[PDB]
This record gives sequence, C-alpha cells and structure tokens, in this order.
Amino acid sequence: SRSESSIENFLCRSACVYYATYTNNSKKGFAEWVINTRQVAQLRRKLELFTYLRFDLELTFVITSAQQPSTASSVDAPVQTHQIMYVPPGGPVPTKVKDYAWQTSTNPSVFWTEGNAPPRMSIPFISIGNAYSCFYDGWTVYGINTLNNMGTLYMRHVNEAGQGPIKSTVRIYFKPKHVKAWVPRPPRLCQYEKQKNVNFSPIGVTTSRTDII
Amino acid sequence: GLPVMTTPGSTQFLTSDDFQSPSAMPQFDVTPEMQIPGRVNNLMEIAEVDSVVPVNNTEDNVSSLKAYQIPVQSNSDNGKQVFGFPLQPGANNVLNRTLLGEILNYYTHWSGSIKLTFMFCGSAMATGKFLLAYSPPGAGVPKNRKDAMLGTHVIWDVGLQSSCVLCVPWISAAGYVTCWYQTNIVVPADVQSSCDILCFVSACNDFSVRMLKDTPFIR
Amino acid sequence: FCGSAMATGKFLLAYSPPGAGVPKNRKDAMLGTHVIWDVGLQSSCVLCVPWIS
Amino acid sequence: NVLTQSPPIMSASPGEKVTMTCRASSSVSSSYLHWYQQKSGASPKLWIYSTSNLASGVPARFSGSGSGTSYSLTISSVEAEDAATYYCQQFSGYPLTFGAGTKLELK
Amino acid sequence: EVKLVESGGGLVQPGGSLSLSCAASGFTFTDYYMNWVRQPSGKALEWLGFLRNKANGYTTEYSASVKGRFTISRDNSQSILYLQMNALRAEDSATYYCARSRYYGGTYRYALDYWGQGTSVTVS
Amino acid sequence: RSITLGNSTITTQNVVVGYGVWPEYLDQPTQPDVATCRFYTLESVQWMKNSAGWWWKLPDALSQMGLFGQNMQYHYLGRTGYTIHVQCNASKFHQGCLLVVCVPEAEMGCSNLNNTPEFSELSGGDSARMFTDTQVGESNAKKVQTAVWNAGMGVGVGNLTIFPHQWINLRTNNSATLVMPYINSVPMDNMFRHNNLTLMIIPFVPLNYSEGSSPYVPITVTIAPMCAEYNGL
Repeated sequence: SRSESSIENFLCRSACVYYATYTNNSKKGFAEWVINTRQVAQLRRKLELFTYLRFDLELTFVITSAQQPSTASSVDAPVQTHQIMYVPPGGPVPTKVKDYAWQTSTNPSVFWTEGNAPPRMSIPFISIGNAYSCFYDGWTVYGINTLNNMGTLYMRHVNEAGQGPIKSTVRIYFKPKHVKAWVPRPPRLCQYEKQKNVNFSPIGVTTSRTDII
Repeated sequence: GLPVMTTPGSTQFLTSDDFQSPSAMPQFDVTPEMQIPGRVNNLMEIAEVDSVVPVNNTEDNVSSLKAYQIPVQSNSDNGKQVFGFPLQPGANNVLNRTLLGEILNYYTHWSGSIKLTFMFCGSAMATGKFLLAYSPPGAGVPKNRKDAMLGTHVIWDVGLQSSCVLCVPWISAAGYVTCWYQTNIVVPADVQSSCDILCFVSACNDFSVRMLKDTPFIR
Repeated sequence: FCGSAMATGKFLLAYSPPGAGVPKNRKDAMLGTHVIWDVGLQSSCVLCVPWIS
Repeated sequence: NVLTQSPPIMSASPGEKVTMTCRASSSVSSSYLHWYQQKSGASPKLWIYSTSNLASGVPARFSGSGSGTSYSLTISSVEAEDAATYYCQQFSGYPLTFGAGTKLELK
Repeated sequence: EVKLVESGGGLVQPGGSLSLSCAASGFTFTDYYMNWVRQPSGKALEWLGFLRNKANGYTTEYSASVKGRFTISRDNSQSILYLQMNALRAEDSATYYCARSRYYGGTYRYALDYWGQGTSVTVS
Repeated sequence: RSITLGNSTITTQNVVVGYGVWPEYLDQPTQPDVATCRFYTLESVQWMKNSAGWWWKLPDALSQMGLFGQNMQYHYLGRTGYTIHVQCNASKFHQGCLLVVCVPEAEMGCSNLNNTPEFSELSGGDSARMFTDTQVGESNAKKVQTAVWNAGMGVGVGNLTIFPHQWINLRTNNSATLVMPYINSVPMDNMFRHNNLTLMIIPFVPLNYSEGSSPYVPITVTIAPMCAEYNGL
C-alpha cells in the first residue's frame, strides 16, 4: 500500500483558495484575484516541500447569489449571468465595471447563467522558464522572481439592475494536474507571517518534556 | 437523434472528481522540458534520509542546539540511565517534528520499521561501553541495569566503533529505547571527559501509508 | 618540516614568474601559481622551477 | 510585554514564611525569568536564575516556582539580612523589561 | 574574581554629548556578553543594550528608545568598554551600571550576574 | 592524492556527488576552461568554543577571485558547477562535530517582519558571514535573522540533512568533499542577481579541549568551478 504517497496523489487535490463578494449596482462591484500559491496556509506548506514544480491548472467557481433589501413594489428579476475574465501575464487590466478591458479579444472569458453546472476552465503551464520556482534567492527588490506570473481573474455581472440590488459570492477552487516535482526540501517549522516573503519569528524546535529520562 | 437518459448525480460538483476539462488557452505551444537533477517520484524517498532527533528537550534546550546532544560524563555510580524515550506515536514525543515524523503526520494509517543510528561525537582517546535496551510493546520499561540486560539489547563499545545501528518496528504502550551506562568513560590526562552523543532516525524502506489527512502543525 | 608529530598546519608556496612583482598579500599570492602544502598528511613538498643567468 | 509585581510594599517579622508574585501580561518561557536583589544604595545582585535555580553564594532559604504567566518567589524563614528590594526580569522579545519592585521591610 | 569599575560620569548640558567607560579585570574579556543597565533615582531599572563576544562577531543590540542616540563599542587592545551618548535630554539623568553575562548550560539564558559599582550622570 | 588543476595543487587522501549526476556541458555559448578551472582557496575561518556557524553564497564568494571575477562582469549569462573541499585540522585531543551542507536556493528572512535584507548583509564578498546563538533584534531596519536553531530560513535545523551533506567528525574523519551540479529552472542565468547555491557549516557538538591545547581549530574551504560556459560574442 505504497501508492498514496506518490506525487500525483499527494498534490492533485481541490482546495478553496479565494472567497469574494461583488454587487451589481454599486459601480465598484467586481472581484479580483492574482493567481498565486501563497494564499492559504495549508496548501502553501504542501507546496514548499519541493523547490521546482511544473503543473497544469484547473479552476472551478461555485457562484451563488443573494437578494439585497430593495425598496418596494414587486421585485422580479430573470436569471442572472456572470462573466469570469482571465487576463494572461502582461495584458490589459480593468479598473471599473464598464471598461474597455472587458470587451477585448485576447482575454479568454466564460459566460455562465445561474441554475446549471459550475463553470470549469483549465489553464496550461504558462511560463518562459521550464519550471515554476517556489523559492528565489536573488533580486528582481529581494526574492520576487518575476518569471512565474500566471495571471489574474476578474468577475462581474452582465445584467443591469432594474428594481433590486443583488450581491453574489464566489469560491474559486484550485486543482493541479500532471504534477512533477524536483529537489525536495525540509518542511517549514515557524508560522506564516506574510504573503510575499519568507519572514518569520524565531521559535523553539520542539515542545518540551520534563527530563531526559 | 440518439435517445439518452440522465442518471442521478448529473449536475453536481464533486470536489474529488476526474473529468476532461475544457482548455482556456489552446494553440499555446507550451515550453518543453529540461533535465533538472533530483526528481522526486514518491514521498517515501524524502523519509529515507536520516535526521537528527531532538532527544534532549528539557524546557531550556529547545531554543538552542543543545536539544540534539545527549550529555555523557564520567560519574561515580555504576549503572545509570543515559536517556530514554518512548515510541508512542505523535503524543508530544521527540520523533514528532523530525523529517520522518513530519511526513507521517499527513496520513492516518502507517506501518513499518525504523533505523536508529547513534554516533559518539567525543574525543579519540576516550573509551567506554553502553547498553541499548529495546523493550517490546507490552513489557514495562526496565528500571535497572540487570533487567535491561535480560531483554533484547546491543552492547556498544565506543573504543572500537563509533556508530551503532539498531533496527526496530514502529506502528500507529509501544516500546522504549532506553540506554544504560555499562562502565564509565576512561580518559587519559589532558583530555576533556564530557562527551556528547547524537542520534539519527530513518525509515527502513518497507513501510506504507494510507488515508491522507491534513497536518495539525498549523494554526 | 622538521617539527613534532602531533602538529598540523597549512602553507602556501607561491612562485612568481620573472617580470611579475613580488606578492604583497596572501590573496594575490593565491592567484599566482602556487602549491598548498599540508603538514599533517605529508612532510616534504617538492617544487620544480626554471633558473636562468 | 510588561511585568507587574505585587505587592509593592510588604512587611514581615523574623521567623515567618513570606512570598511575593510577579505577573506577566503575555506568556513568558520558564527558562527566561530571573530574580534580583538590590540592597539600600548598592549595586544589584543576581538571586535566582531560570525561575527555580539558586545563584552562587545565596542561602538555601529562597526558592522560586511558578510557570506560564505567573511566577512567585517564597522565603521559608525571614532573617535580618534579607530586607531589600526584589525585581523580576523576563524575555519574550526585545527589550528586556524589569519589574516594578517589591520592597521587604522588617518588623 | 570579577572586578568591574566604570567612570566618566558628571554634569553635562542638555543637547550635549558624553562618553562613559567601563573597565573589566579578572577574566577573559573576549568571551562574555557585556550589557548596560541604567536606573533613575529610586525607580525601576531600564535596559539599554549589549555587545556580543568575539565568537559571534562583536555585534550590538540596542533598545528601542535609545536606538540611534547611544553607541556601544569596545577597544581592541586592552579590556575596556565604551558607551558614546549623543543628544541628551532631561530624562537621561540616571545611574549607569555595567553588567556581565555568562553561559549557564551551553545555552545563553539572559541573566546578568556581575554588576559594576555604578556611575552617575545628571543633566540640567 | 596530490591532484592538480591549472596552476594550483592540493593534497587529498570519500566524495559525495550531488543528486546523483555529474557536472557536464549542455545565441551561441563559449566555453573557457584553461583559466577558470583552478582551486580558489578562500581564507580560513576560526572555530572557537562558543561558535555558531558560517555561510557563503556561492557565485558571489568568487566575485573578486582573479579571472573568474572578470568573466562575471564581462559576460551577461553563464552556468557552472562546483567542487568543494572542506578540511579542518585538529589534533587527537580536540573533540567536536561539523555539518557541511550545500543548500540550493536558500532564501533568508529579514529581522523586521515587513522588509527584506539588504545586499551587504546577505553575502560578504569573499568573507564568511556568521550565525549567532541569540536572536537578532526587531528594532533594526534590515538585517538577516540569524538564529542558528532555525538556520535563517525558518526551518528546523535538524532536518537540514535532506540536502547533499557530509559529516565531519573529529574523532574519525577530517575532511569533506562535495560535487554540485547546476540546479536552476532556466538553462542559463545571470550571475549577479542570483545566488543558486549556499554552503553552510554548522557545529552541532561544540569544540572542547583541555587547558594547554590551542584554543582554535581553523577551517579551510577550497572551491573549483567545473564545466563553466558563458554566453556572448
């Protein structure tokens, strides 16, 4: 029973990494997420066991809505539709809801009505180098590594509101595929303090006992 | 056309599924491979290497490098306990944060054996003898040198060899690896007497894991 | 090395060619041609060198 | 991190058993808390290091204890030379903060 | 025996500078951490900073309030210890000590065993 | 015994090689070999009683060492392998134990929780930086957190043996030898902005001696580049 410790069965799991809200009428309701691996603390520790990784990606969004308190007089709305835009590394970036960057041509986006299966999409391995780098001892600012930059995501409604505000949440799920690892490293002892860097506070090695015998 | 009929469990999102997925960016012409040294195919190959065991915790050496050294000195009593630690899995013991114990806190069922390498990091003129008594699960901890000799043991002479290897099973009472003074540390003139001992741990290569879970070494 | 049998150490033996200056430091004596002589292993180090009139 | 000792002024007759406390705001490790004794108009002296171990040349009447965030120093029998001011020290992060001070006046 | 004396104290104007000196005798000076603890008139003690031994590179770790104003250093030839003060204010009137540290196990607990006799510095 | 390279010669007598591979060759690159393949002996550090450890950043420690320091500034890219010889010389009356490890991509953490360490405090130009046995303060601006029981990377110091390592035990051993290949994602990288290796020396069981013996044991590190090739016309 030695096969559940394989790399394909150790890292190819699904994990909630982001959770954001956006409303439709407030003229600054749209989500935002720069795709990285250092978001949640549990998935980060399983990825810093190795130094160089290489994987495809699979994202699945579980989008739901909830009615905000409107004014009066028989609120009725049809089914809603969301647009989940993906910006490649080095592309145009939106800044408002109604913007030029949404209707561009080289940003692949999905359109999804409510009441169906949730909208999966898959991102291939996009990098100039031959592998992602989980660590980088060198300057670009120290320890940044501008080579593994996978892109950003953007979500918004495409229905204009007529009688009632509607806010919606979204839980981005995350799943690597065809994982290859290289050069293993010892697991992190100290806690995780910041997102960008590997800064820490010093801690004892092990919990203590009363004597040696 | 072709008549179909959808079963239950159709428009659901199982988080542990496996289906063909639509690609977002086709015609990309992905970057090819490069032979990078040190590829890991299986997580047991991390645990096969040897790691130092913090077998000297005692509440004031945990924030130092004295957590890894066992103090050995030439006392006046014949027969005394050098150290001793249980093999009770994960219950705040000393094999918890080591490189073997950091992988086995991801799984819930595991079974196998363990190499236990010791090493005498002392002078080149000092001699002595040590017992390494291992008690099986079920039997009590030996409270004396004599009934530690009657159990299974390995007598370790420091003057001939400086590394004694002991192999022992570990399962998910569970055993003791207590060590006893046989004779004192005989040492010549103008040599220090306080020598130290390091301890190593590994996986014996035939052991399996099952039923992955998340680790408790987090907030 | 005509010393004790318990003593150790290390020595550089830097030879500078004709034309180059005498090395005034340990580092630029290491960059020239040299032979590092460990006393603990061997006790005699042989160095061959041309000599002209 | 701050240390609050209690009481600030404490009096005791010779022959009785007396104790003082030293309370921290956060959790301080047990091997990093020491006790000092400064007599009237003299330089201070180390009294108990690592919360339970006696210094060199101190009498055996003193004994410290405690763990976590509350530590205590108790005197078994009060004599005539141990009327001074006692501080407690800590280290969880920099800097090293001293206590307020407990003064022991004889009766 | 450990014998620590210090000198250099006196009166000095606010906004001025003053240099103390603490001398050590009776032990190897390049082996122990040397602290600096001041104390106001009958109040609680305050810690300023220490300087590590030769095996750790002679670095300094000041406190938070005196960072940039004070300066701890030692002299290479003989066993003496310095403290360079700058930009003195009215609350620096205190009694300055000169403590030693030591290794109890092989570990470094943060105790201060041997103290100097104490010099005084006032401002006005 | 008595190996030579270029115009330099050392004396040896067990060698552990990398991750199982030997360092070998692959616009267009040029391959210089007659002037870079020699033993650049770094100067010796002293091991005292209360010592803590040392570290060198590897393509930074040879930045002023002769012709290899000239090819780092003239050529933009490049890739090398290394061959490290460590040997400390003690008598039969000393005792202790070192750990000689070679960490690839050893990203260190600053003392302040928000900043990143400056350039002069990560790598000393042909000079060994030192760990400490106490904490580094929080109040200083930008300095490397050098608590040795966390090895400066926020990891357990005991688990550092997963990297290619070698024990130096003064009872029976005296020297160590490592051979490290080129481990990087891109096939040719810059040599100023990046330090792809880090050589660490940590004393686990500290030095001890009687009264009368010499109170320091010097360590000597000797590095030699192997199969280097740069990029330019």
